[PDB]
Amino acid sequence: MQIFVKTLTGKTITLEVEPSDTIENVKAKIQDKEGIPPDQQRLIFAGKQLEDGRTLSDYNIQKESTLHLVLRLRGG
Amino acid sequence: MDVFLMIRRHKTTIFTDAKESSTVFELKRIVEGILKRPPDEQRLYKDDQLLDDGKTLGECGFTSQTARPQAPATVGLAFRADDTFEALCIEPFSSPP
Amino acid sequence: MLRWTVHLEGGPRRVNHAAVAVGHRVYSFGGYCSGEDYETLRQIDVHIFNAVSLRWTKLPPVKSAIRGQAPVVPYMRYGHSTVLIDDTVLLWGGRNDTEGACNVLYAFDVNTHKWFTPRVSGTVPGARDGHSACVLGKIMYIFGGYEQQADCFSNDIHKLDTSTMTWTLICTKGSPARWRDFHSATMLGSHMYVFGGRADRFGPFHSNNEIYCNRIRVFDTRTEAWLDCPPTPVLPEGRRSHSAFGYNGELYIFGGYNARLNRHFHDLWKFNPVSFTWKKIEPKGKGPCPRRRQCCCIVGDKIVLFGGTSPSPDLIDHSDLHILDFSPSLKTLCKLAVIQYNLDQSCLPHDIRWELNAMTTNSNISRPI
Amino acid sequence: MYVKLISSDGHEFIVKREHALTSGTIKAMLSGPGNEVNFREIPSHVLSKVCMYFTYKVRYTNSSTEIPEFPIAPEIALELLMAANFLDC
Repeated sequence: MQIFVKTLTGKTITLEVEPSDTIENVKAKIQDKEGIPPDQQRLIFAGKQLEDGRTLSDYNIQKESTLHLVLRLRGG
Repeated sequence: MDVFLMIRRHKTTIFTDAKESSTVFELKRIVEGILKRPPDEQRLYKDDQLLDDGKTLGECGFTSQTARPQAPATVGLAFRADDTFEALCIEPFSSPP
Repeated sequence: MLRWTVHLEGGPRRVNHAAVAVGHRVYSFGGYCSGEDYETLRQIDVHIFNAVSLRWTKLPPVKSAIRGQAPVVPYMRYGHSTVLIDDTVLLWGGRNDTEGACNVLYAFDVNTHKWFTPRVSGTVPGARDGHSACVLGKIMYIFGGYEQQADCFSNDIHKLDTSTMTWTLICTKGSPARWRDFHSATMLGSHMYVFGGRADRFGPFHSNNEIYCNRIRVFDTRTEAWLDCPPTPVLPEGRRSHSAFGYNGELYIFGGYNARLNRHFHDLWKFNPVSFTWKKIEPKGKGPCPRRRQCCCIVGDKIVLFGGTSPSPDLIDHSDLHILDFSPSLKTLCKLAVIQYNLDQSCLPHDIRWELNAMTTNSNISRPI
Repeated sequence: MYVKLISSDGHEFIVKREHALTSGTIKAMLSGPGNEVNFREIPSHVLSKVCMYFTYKVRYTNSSTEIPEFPIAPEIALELLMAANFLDC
């Protein structure tokens, strides 16, 4: 599965994942691609916050979906 | 609405303000309070144009947009000498090097 | 009329710091900076800008008072607040990347530069960052921010009565300002004016419905009520991480960031609480570039504005400082002209030459990256 | 109501006392022990500009409407700076 992760500003990151992969795995892959530590990442789909324990298939996230990424505002 | 002025005679310069709607005569009464000569002994000028007592400053051409506090408009002043009036004479300011 | 009269470099390179003016000296605490360490054990920082000599200095590290006992000093953090009451700075909230947010109250004596943690009672507000803080007499008012433990935006007001060091969660009347962070709150008389900030359009949780507030909200500290206020036909664009300050009875807001527009600001807006109206103001001179989460502090008729972050010509952190002078003297205007026209200064008297030097010499806290 | 400020070259500038109090130095002189002030080191082309600054400062204090700046030409900037420092305005 190919999924997309977009911050509110507009940067888009394409990730290669399986529906079995957990949200912790997705944040880890985002850290590999963008260098953002997982504890500074908040992932949202369909207006709900995605918990690290569950996987992508648990949240009905299929191929070509976009997740919304919220980041810690260290610079306000 | 307000005009900012320099009233100038010889080596005298009065800084004052007045309304566009105020009269030349009212301006002469300000001069009288400061320089102790009555309005009938004064002539006021916009450049070489002698101004009439009953005209407003606006009617004389003074406008708020061209008589700003940081760039006031000049009104020339001449006093009656004995039976006639002195020539309008304004001494220039000094010069930078 | 109002003018940007000083632009200096070489200061602390910080965004999301907090600062207060103590007389003619601005005290700046902590803040974030890219590439620098916010994980390991580090003391918070204090830099002092002297608004007369126009010089930055930095205080040395806090030492242990007694053997074994750790130095008493907040850990390095960003997103905290600082307010001044008499000789005491009260520092509260904020976070780093490791220990998260903290809710221990810290007090810093502006004359001895000693830190302490006064014993507090009452309902201590949850740890958070991006809250606002302001004071009326001996009372500090905390509003909003993002709570770390509850993991949500706040719209509570907690007051700290410093006479007894007692926290109280205020049971307010009226409709509270929407849960938000990185807003401002400013006291004009007895009323607290809350402007801007990031929020969610439906409630207190992130839900991918992020909005930027621009409807000013007013809290009366006397009745402890949120007021219903008249419409403002003109108003600034919504934004977070602007600076707000109260000057001569009116509220001013500078700069900030709107993520819906992806826009940084360097505008200046004035709110007159009596007519309850907004007006955009254009200072003379070249301002700071559009930026967010700078700090602004009032010194007399001047605003000291410094730090912040902005997009790089991908963000840069600012080490510069700007002075906005609400009432420039002729001496200030002439100094600017002498500088602008590159005139020979060597025949000026030494007192004026010292002033010209002060406004044209960078400090050495930082160097270009 | 009005005071007289005399330049080094003998020009007499008559300005409102309240406007002249923009200068700390003139304010102190008008309340000296035991009117008019004579400035032996400020020439008329400089002192006239100073008086314009007085008018401007008083008119536009606590003003938020867009207004022109106070213009300072290069040829006068050093002298005007020296006068402003001496006059504390």
